[PDB]
Amino acid sequence: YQDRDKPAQIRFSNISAAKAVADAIRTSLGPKGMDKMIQDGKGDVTITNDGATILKQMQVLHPAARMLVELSKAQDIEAGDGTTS
Amino acid sequence: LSVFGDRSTGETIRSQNVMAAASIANIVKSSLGPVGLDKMLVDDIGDVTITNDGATILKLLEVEHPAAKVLCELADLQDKEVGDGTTSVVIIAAELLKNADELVKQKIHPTSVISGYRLACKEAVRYINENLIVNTDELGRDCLINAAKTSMSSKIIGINGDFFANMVVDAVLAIKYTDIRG
Amino acid sequence: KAPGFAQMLKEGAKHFSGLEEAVYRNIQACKELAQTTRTAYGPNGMNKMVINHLEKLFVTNDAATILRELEVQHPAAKMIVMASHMQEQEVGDGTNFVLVFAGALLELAEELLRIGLSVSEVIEGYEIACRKAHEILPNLVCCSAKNLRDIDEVSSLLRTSIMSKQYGNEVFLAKLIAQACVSIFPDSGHFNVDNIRVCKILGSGISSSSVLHGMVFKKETEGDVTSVKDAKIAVYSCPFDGMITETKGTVLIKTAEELMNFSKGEENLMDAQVKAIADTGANVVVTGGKVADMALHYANKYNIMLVRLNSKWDLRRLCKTVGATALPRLTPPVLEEMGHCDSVYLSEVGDTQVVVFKHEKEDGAISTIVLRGSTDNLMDDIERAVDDGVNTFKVLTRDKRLVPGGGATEIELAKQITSYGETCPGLEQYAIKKFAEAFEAIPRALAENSGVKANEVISKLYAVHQEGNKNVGLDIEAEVPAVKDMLEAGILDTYLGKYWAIKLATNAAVTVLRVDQIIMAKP
Amino acid sequence: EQLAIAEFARSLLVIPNTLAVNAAQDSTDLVAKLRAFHNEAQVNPERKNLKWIGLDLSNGKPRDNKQAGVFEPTIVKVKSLKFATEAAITILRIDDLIKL
Amino acid sequence: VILLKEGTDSSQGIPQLVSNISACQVIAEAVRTTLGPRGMDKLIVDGRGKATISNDGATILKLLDVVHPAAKTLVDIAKSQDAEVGDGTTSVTLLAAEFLKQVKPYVEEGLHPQIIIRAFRTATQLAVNKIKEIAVTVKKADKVEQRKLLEKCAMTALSSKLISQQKAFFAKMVVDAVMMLDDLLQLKMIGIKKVQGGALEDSQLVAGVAFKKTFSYAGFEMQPKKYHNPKIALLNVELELKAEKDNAEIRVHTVEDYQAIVDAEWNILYDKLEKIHHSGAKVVSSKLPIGDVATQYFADRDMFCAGRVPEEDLKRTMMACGGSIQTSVNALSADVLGRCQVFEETQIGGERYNFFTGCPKAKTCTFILRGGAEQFMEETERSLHDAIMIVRRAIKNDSVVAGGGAIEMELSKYLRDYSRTIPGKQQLLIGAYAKALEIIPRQLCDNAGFDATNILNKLRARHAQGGTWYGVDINNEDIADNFEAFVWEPAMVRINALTAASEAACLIVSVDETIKNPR
Amino acid sequence: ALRLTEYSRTLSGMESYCVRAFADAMEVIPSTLAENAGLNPISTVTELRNRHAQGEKTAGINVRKGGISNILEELVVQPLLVSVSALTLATETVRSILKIDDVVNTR
Repeated sequence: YQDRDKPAQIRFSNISAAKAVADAIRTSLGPKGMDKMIQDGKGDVTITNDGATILKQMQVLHPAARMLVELSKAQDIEAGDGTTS
Repeated sequence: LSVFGDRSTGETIRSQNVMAAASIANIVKSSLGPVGLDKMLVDDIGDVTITNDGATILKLLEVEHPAAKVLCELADLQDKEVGDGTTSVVIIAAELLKNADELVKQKIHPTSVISGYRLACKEAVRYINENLIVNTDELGRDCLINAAKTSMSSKIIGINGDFFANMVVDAVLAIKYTDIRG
Repeated sequence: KAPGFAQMLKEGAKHFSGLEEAVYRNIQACKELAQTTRTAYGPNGMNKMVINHLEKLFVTNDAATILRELEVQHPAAKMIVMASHMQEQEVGDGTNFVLVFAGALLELAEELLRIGLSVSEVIEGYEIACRKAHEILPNLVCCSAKNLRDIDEVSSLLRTSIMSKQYGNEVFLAKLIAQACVSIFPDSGHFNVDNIRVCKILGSGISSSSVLHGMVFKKETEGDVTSVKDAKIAVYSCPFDGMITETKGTVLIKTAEELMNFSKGEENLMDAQVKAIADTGANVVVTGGKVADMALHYANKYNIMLVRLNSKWDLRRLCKTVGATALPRLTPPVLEEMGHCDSVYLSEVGDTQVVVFKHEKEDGAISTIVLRGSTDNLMDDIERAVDDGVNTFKVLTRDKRLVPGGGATEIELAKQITSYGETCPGLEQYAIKKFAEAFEAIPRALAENSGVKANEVISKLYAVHQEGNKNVGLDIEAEVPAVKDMLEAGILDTYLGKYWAIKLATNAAVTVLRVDQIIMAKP
Repeated sequence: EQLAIAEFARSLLVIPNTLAVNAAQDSTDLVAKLRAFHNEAQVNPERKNLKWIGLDLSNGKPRDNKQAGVFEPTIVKVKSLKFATEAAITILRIDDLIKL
Repeated sequence: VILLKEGTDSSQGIPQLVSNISACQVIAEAVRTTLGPRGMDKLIVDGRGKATISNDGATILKLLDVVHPAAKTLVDIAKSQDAEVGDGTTSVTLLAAEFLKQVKPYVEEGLHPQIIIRAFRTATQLAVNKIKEIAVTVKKADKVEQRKLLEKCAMTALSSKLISQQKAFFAKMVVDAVMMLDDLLQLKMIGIKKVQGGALEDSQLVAGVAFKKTFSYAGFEMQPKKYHNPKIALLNVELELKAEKDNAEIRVHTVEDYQAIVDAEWNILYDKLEKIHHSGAKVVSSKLPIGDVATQYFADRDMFCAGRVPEEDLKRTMMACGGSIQTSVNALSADVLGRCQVFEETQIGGERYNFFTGCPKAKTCTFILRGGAEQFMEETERSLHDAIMIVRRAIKNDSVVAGGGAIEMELSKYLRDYSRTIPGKQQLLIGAYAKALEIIPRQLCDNAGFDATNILNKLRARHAQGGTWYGVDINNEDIADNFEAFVWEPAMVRINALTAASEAACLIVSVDETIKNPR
Repeated sequence: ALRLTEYSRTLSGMESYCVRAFADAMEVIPSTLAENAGLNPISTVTELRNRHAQGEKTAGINVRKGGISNILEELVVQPLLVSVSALTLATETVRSILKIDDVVNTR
C-alpha cells in the first residue's frame, strides 16, 4: 500500500496513551488490591489505594489520557461507585 | 505516554524497598545487646556523637527513602507505648522482608505471604502466654537474690555475691506502695 | 636516555634496587609455592585437580606429584624443590614438611629484615638453632620398634604413613603392605623398595586386592604350558609375525597360487625361529608386542611357555631382575642375553590368570602386591601410598627410633629452643626465636585443613606441654578443637624422617637468603 | 500458607544470632545447641529434657535464664512481634512507585 | 621477567569452589526438563548435520562432551550408573547438582568444605537404612497371579498416551514378551519393528526374529516358504549379477576367449550359489542385495533367499538360530547354520515379512508396530520399551518402593526431624540435605504443566499424617497413592542413586585448586 | 462475556469479530480480582465460565475466603445502576476515541 495520510499513527498513540493509564490503576481494584507510592514534585510521598485520588495526581498531558480522567469523574457523579472498574 | 514524572513497577521496586530496609537494620544490628559497640554520628557541621543505644541512633539517623521513613516512625510508636525493644523490632522487620522477597521470586503472591504473617503472629502470642510466669519469689522462696547477682557479676562489686545483693532485695521490697487501686 | 634504569647493567635482567628489596620478592616467590601444597598436608588435606601434559584429568593429594606436573620456573623457588628431591633420598616421607617449613622460615625472615637486621646475622641465627634442634630431638624419642618382625607390629606402624595419603583404607593397606615387607626383613641389609613391585589391575575395589610372591603380571599365559622350572628366559620386544630380514627381501605377490606359497612361508619362518629357541633350551619367551595365531601352535608344539606383556616398563623390570634383554629382531638365538629364574608357573587369583616369576632355590627379596580398583585415577593413588609405606620401613632397617606425630614434637621442640634463645644474649636471639615460631606452621596448617580454629589449638598445646605432659598432639575432629594423647592413639613418626628433613629444609632457606640478586647471562 | 509461616520461624532466629556475634562467639554452634534444647521440651514433658534455656553472653554458652534472673516484660515481646509484622506488611503492599 | 606460572591458569580458595558449583548447574540444566515420561525432548545436531531427538538423559550427555573438568566428573558418574543399573542417569545428574545449590551460600559464609563432606557421608548412610525399612517385598500378596500385577503396572506407565485406549491389549503383549525370555533378562534381546497402516489392534506379537525385508526384487511365485527344519545361513556376500564389489574384467584379443570370460564372470556367481547349496542351507539371509539371476537358482533348488537385511537383524539372528555370521560362502558349513521349527512369509501389512519360530538357541523375539503414521510408532516404540523395563525390573527385584517422588519426600521428612537432634554445624547441613531431595518431585510437576507449588505444599502436609507412599500423579493433577496405583521401582536402584549422587557431590567439594600444565 | 459470544454467532458481517472482542474484554475484571486474591488468574476465569453456563450468577470470586464460592451467601451485592452506567459511559468514551483521526493545534 501507500497511505500518504496516516491517521493510524494518531490512533496508535491514543490507544497506547489510554492503555498506559489503565495498566497502572488496575492493581488497585478490589479490597485486596495493592497500594502505590505517589511522590509529589516537592518530595512529599503518600500511600493510597483509591483509584480516583491517583488519577487526579497523574497530571496527564495527552488528550486521550485526559478523557479517561473525565470518564472516571462522570461515574462518581451518577452512581458514585465503580470508579476503577 | 507523556507525563510529568517517572513511574516504575515490578520486582525491582519491592527489591529496592527490601534493600533499603536492610541498610537501616545493618546499622543498628551490631549495636544490639549490652556488649554492642559504639558508633559515631557525624553532622553537617562536623561534630561527632558516640553511643551504643539503638533507640538514640534511629532518632538522630537521617536517611531519605520512602520505605526507610516507615521504620523510623515505627520505632517512635514502640518507644512511646513501651520504650524498650526498638532495636529488635527493626532487625526482625528487615529479616521478614528478606525472606518474603525470596518467596516472590518463587512465584508466591504477596497476599498469601501477608496472610501467613497474620496467622503466625497470632499463634505466637497464644504460645507465649502459656510459657509466661507471674510475679513470684516475693515470699517463701529466694532465687531473687540471684536475680541481681547475675547483673552484678560483670562488675568488681561481684566479689561478694550474697552480701551486696541481699541489700538490693530488701531495698526493692521496702519501697512497695500502692498509691492507686491496688 | 637519562635517567637510566635502576641497578640493571646486564642483559636486561630486572634488578631490584635498595628500596625495591630484591630479597623480599624472592621470598614472595617461595611463599606462593608453599601455599599450594599447604592445604594438602594431613589426612584432611584437600584434593587437587591436576591436568596432565597429555590432557589427562588426574586428582591426587600427593605433593610430589604436584611439583612434577606444576612447572616451577623461578630460580630461587627451585632450591626448595631441589631440596624436596633430596628429601626423597634416605627417607620416603617429609615432602610436605620441607615445602611448608622452608616457607615458614622465609616468611618470618621478612619480619626481621624490616627491623634492619643484617642478612648475615639472620643466616648465622638459623645455623646455631638448627644444631640445638638435632640435640633435643633424641630426648623426644618415646618408644621404639620391638624388632619382632610380627605382622601386628609391622601393620601398626603403617597406620601413620598411610594416613595423609589414602584415607579410610588405613586399616586394609596396613596388613597388605605388612605381608610383603615381613618376607624380606629376615635378609639383613638386602631390603630394597625396588624389590617389591606393585601391579595394579582393574577390578571391583581395594578389598579384592591380595599379596603374592614373585613377580605377578596381570597378563595371562598365551601358551598352554602350566609350570616349568626352565631358567632360560628370552625377552623379545618384536611382535610375532612373518619373519622379515633387515635386507631388501622384496616379496612379489601376483597370483593366488603364489599367495598361498608365501603364506605358508611365514608359517615356516615362524617354525625355524621358534625351533631355534627350543634348541637353546629356553622354554619361556616374553613378548613385548602382539602374537600371531600360528605362533600359538608352535609354542605348544615345542612346549615353550609364552608371555605377552604390552607394557614397556614391565619389560624393563625383567631386564634388571633376571637379566634378560629385549632384542630388536625377531627371536634371536642368543643364550648370553637370556635371564635366570628358578620357578615359572601360571596362577589364578581373584578369577584372573596371573603369571608368577619367583626363585624357589634362591631366597630372593622378590615380592608383588596385587591391587584392584574401579577407577584408575583412584587406583593409581594407592600405588603412591604403598611406596610411601614401604620406604617408611626402609628407614627402620637402620636404627629404630620413633617420635610422636600430629604436631606433638613440633610444639615440644619449639618450646625448648625458645628457652635457649632467651638465655643467649646478643643479636642472635632474634633469629632463634623466629626459628622456634617456624615450628608453629605445621600444627596451624594441620588444624586449618580439619576445619578447626588455629589460634585455639596452639593455645591448648602450650598449656598441656607447660605442665610437663609430653606425647600430646592434635586430635583430628571437625567439631572438637581439643587434643588427645598420640602414644595411646598409635600415631608415631620416624626419627630419621624428622632428622634429615630439618637439616635439608634449613640449608634450603639459608641458600635463598644468600642470593640477593638474580642476573641473566648468555653463553 | 506453609512457606509464609515457615519463613516466619527462620526470621526469628536473627535475635539469638545477633547476640552470639556481638558476644565474640560462634553463632552457628550456639543457635544449634539452643534449638536442640527447646525441641526436646516439645517432644515430651519429662524433666530430663531441658526447658527454658537461654544464652549466656559472658561465658558464651547455654544457660538457664529462670535461675539466672534475666527476664523481660511480657508486653515487650508481644508488642515487638505485632509492630514488626505490621511493618513488613506495609512495605510489602507497595507494588508501584509514581513520581510527579 | 621471571614468572612462576608463565601462562599457567590456576586458582584456589572459595572462588574456585564457587566456579565449579555454577558449572555443575549448567550440566543439570540440559537434562532438567527431560525428567519423567511426559518430559520435553531435545534436539542435538552433530557435525554431519543430522538431528538427534529424544528425552533420554544418557544419550544427551554423551553428545555434549563439555570441556570443563568438573563437568566431565558428573558425566563419568552417569556412565557408571548404566553398568550398575542402566537407568536413572537423569535423576543422578539432576539431584547431585541440587546439593551444591543448597550449600552454596554456606560456603561463602566461611564454612570449611571438610565439614560439608562429613554431612553428606552421615546423612546418606541414614537414608539407606530408612529405604530398607520402608521397602516391602510383594510376591504372593493377596494370592494374585504375578501376571496380573505386571499388566497393571504396564497400563499405568502407558496411560494418558496415544495407546491409552488400547493399553489393555498392549499390556498383555508386553508381559508375554517378557515371559518368553529365559531366566537371564536383558532389554537388548527383544526387538521392535514398525509397520505403517492398520489400527492399533493389528499389532502382532512374534516369538521369533522378524525384519522389514526391504527386498523388492524378482523371484516371486517360487521358493516355497514353509520349511520344517531349514538351515539358516548368515552371509554378507553380494549375489547381485552386476555388482560394485565382485566383477570380472579381462582384456584379450581372442574372440573365443570372450565366451569364457563372460561365463567366468557368471561362474564366480554360480560358484557362490553352489557353495550355499553344497552345505544345504535352505534359508539365505544376505545383508547386501541379491540379483534377480541368483533368485532363480535357489528357486529351482527349493531354497529361499532374502537380501537387504540390516546388520543388527543379522546379529539378533545369530543369537537366535544358533549359528554365526560368515563373510564368504567358502567357509559356510553346519557350524554356522541355524535351525528353526517354523518359517513362514507373512503378508500382514501388504509388505513381505519373514520371521522364524522355535529356534533352539533363540532368547529373542520381535514385536510389530501398527499405526497410522511413523511418528505414532516411533514414540510408542520407546513407550513400550519403558513398559518392558518396569516388568523386567519387577521380576528381578521383588522388593520395591513407591515412585513418583514418594520416597524422596519421606527421606526429606525423616532427616528433617533428625537434623534437629544433632547440635552443631551438622544441623544446617543435614537440613539442607533433606530439602535438596525435593527437587525430583518438583520437576515432575513442571514437566507435566501442573502447578508445582500447590502440589508440593499439599503433598508435604500429607506426609505429616503418616502416609509414606503418597506422591505426584502425572496424569490427573492431584495427590495420589503411588503404591495403590502400582508405580514401583526397585529399592537397590534408589539406594545406588543416592550413593552415586552423594559421591559425585563430595568429590566436587573436595576439589580445591585446579592445576593445568601448559602443553 | 458468555452470552455475547452466542449473540456473536447469530450475527453476520464484521459484527461477528467486533462483538466477540467486546465480550473477551469483559474477562479482565474477574481476572484482576483473582490475581489480588492470591489465586491463578487464568484457571479461575475458566472455572467460572463453566459454573455460569450450567448454573446462575451466584458463582463468582470471594476475596475474603480466597476461593470460588456463592456470592449471595457471602453477603456481597452491588446495585444495578453501577454496572449499567459502567458499560454505557465506557462505551461512549471508546467510540469517541475511535472517531479521532488527527489532533490539530490552534492559536
